Amino acid sequence: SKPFTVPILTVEEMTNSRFPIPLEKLFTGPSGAFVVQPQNGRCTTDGVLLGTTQLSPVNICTFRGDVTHIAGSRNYTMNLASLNWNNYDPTEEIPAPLGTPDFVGKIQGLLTQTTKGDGSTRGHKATVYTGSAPFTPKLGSVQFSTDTENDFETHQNTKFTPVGVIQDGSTTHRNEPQQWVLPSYSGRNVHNVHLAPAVAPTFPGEQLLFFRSTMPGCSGYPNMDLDCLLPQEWVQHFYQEAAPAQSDVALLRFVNPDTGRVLFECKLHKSGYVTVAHTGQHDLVIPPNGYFRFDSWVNQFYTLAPM
Amino acid sequence: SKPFTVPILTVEEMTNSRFPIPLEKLFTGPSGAFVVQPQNGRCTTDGVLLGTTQLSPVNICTFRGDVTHIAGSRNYTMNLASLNWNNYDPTEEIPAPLGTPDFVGKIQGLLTQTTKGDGSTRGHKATVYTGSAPFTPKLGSVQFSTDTENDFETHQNTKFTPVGVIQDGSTTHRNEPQQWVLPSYSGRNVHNVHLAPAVAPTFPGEQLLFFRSTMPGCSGYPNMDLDCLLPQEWVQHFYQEAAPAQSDVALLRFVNPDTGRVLFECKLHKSGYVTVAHTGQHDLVIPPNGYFRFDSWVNQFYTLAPM
Ligand SMILES: CC(=O)N[C@H]1[C@@H](O[C@H]2[C@@H](O)[C@@H](CO)O[C@H](O)[C@@H]2O[C@@H]2O[C@@H](C)[C@@H](O)[C@@H](O)[C@@H]2O)O[C@H](CO)[C@H](O)[C@@H]1O
Ligand SMILES: CC(=O)N[C@H]1[C@@H](O[C@H]2[C@@H](O)[C@@H](CO)O[C@H](O)[C@@H]2O[C@@H]2O[C@@H](C)[C@@H](O)[C@@H](O)[C@@H]2O)O[C@H](CO)[C@H](O)[C@@H]1O
Repeated sequence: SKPFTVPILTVEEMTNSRFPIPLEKLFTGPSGAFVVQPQNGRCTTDGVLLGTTQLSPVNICTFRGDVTHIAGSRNYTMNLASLNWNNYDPTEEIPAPLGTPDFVGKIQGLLTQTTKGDGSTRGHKATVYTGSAPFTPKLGSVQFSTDTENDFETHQNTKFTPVGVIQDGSTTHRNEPQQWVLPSYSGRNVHNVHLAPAVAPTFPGEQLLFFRSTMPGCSGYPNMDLDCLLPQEWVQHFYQEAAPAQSDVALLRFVNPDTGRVLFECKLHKSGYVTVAHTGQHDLVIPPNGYFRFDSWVNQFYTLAPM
Repeated sequence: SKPFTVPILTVEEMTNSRFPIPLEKLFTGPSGAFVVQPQNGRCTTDGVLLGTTQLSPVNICTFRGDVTHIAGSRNYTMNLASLNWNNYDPTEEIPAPLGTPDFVGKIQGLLTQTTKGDGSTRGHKATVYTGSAPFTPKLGSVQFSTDTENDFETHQNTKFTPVGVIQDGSTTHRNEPQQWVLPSYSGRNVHNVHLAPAVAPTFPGEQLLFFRSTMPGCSGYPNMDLDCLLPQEWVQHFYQEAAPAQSDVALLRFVNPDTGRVLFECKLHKSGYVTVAHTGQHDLVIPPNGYFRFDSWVNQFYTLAPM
């Protein structure tokens, strides 16, 4: 079998696979109070994309299409198009368009538009509430709240570029976004389909290891923590390499090339997530040049040295 | 020598190295009316980053620091920090902080901020004019025009996330941005330093081959074309692989795995740019699964089959 590898990029050189921001740190914690089932940043070690995962680090939480104004408001409905501006196909066997947000929250950014005829352009602050009834990306429609009642034109290509998240400051602080709560991609009382599975540690004394970023906050008191299971660069790497998994777990060592010593070891499960031997919440302290290295194929219940 | 390779990702699976948006197409044209000296997306084939190039696809045209309000306006001065929020060091031998915009234009996005004490947040539309006298990123300072006169706090971490570009619609359409005009990183009448060199075809009948995207337009009639010399994924790949160049030019073939036939060939110069045998402006038509493949090391003046 073709030898398996992970990139040698450091954590801070890599990108969150769930929102277009750099990775900041590694974090581990118990995950019993939630279901860890993100749909972006999902890929097997042999390169099979899962859920709503696609390859672009900058086509995550974006939308494209044309918009229609909702009378008596600053709200616009976007009829979704594909990345190359073609009609959206709701019958593809995916949960929602690839790159669709995979958490319930209020994502703020800019809605921009070009008029084809003369190249005139416009841009307005906009928010999408992924927990709202009109959030139906699998059906081909989402709604944005904006700062205009009349500037956007119909039947002109329109893009949403995400920036960060908001919260209602008159309610309990940090109560949203909820990063581990999937939206209902087809709206209220319709089940999600074609999902990447939930993940959890399976061996005693282990926890998931998360690749963590802090989303920009744009209003209120949001929970800005965002954990992904794989860096976007790992998704791109496995997709290209397509090296076969020789067991259920790739043992990785995290090495400091400065001192030449292994800092810790972890399990990269072939379905695309990482666990470590630790109990409790912990922000890992790592050197800037630290990187992960594949060392060997082991079994699911291999006993790791404590992190 | 370690074998040289380029990624097998397709054009549409890759990212512009000069602005955080996907690649759309390949473009070639004559470049005599301009100096092609971009500072982002610059890397040798053996993995040496040049100019202001860094590794993150989502740390391009971003800024971070703290802000001070300019009385009697909606303008804020940002005192720049590093990616990990440390003091900026102007003595590093680079043209400007890595990821600094490398063109003269008006870049619009959102300026966001978190108050450390309570986690309160705020976000406002903001524009940076990279041709303006206060655009002095190499000195550690840039100015933003915003939509607020009082909401941003002092001595709190503040981020700018870029979205697109604007133009003054009362002046000649598409006269800005000017993608091939470098800002003056230390301001008026101070020479830029430590630049990646300008590039140009050197063999008769050749033109640069550009990796092209369309920036979102946020107001007016901007020129939204943006050409990079290398995809960001190629920068990341060469940085990791560090395969030695065995001649001045890596001959690449662009292959359609569908039909099994080579579509065209091109030269990847070891200093990190591509040329093709063509005269005239041309949007290349390529199949979605088309990709580049390294075939052999050749000399600078190797004669390519016409594109
Ligand atoms: C759209 C607008 O006019 N924004 C103002 C407004 O912003 C408020 C407002 O949107 C309320 C709505 O419930 O939500 C927040 O209170 C928001 O303020 C934002 O969040 C608070 C916690 C602070 O961090 C604040 O600085 C931030 O802007 O009023 C505020 C001033 O209170 C600003 O004037 C916005 O521009
Ligand atoms: C900030 C604001 O109030 N924006 C309005 C305004 O926007 C104008 C204005 O900013 C002028 C300043 O010289 O620049 C443009 O004209 C801009 O309009 C934008 O560009 C034109 C070419 C159109 O594409 C327009 O749709 C776009 O918004 O007025 C416009 C209406 O003319 C909107 O009301 C903005 O919200």
